[PDB]
Amino acid sequence: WGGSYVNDFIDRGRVKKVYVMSEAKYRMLPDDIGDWYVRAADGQMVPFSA
Amino acid sequence: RAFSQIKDAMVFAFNLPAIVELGTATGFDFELIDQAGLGHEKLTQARNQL
Repeated sequence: WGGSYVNDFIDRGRVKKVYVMSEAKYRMLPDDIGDWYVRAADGQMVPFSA
Repeated sequence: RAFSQIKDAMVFAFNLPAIVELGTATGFDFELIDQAGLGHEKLTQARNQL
């Protein structure tokens, strides 16, 4: 929902920012919040509303 | 001259120029720059052709 630049790849020798964030559709209204779960340490897929 | 006859190891000698830190030979200095995508290799191609 906020980007996170990871590291740099290269374009045609010309060092370069790389960023992980959500496709557009799975971040626009706050109802989307729930698309997101999150492994916990039992392997359980936890979600947010939890 | 006594330093050619030596192997396959090129050994030169030479007197420093007048004013160490400065514009030696009446010679030229010529840098080939790159300009796009061309890579190391392509430039190496130009480099050589020229």
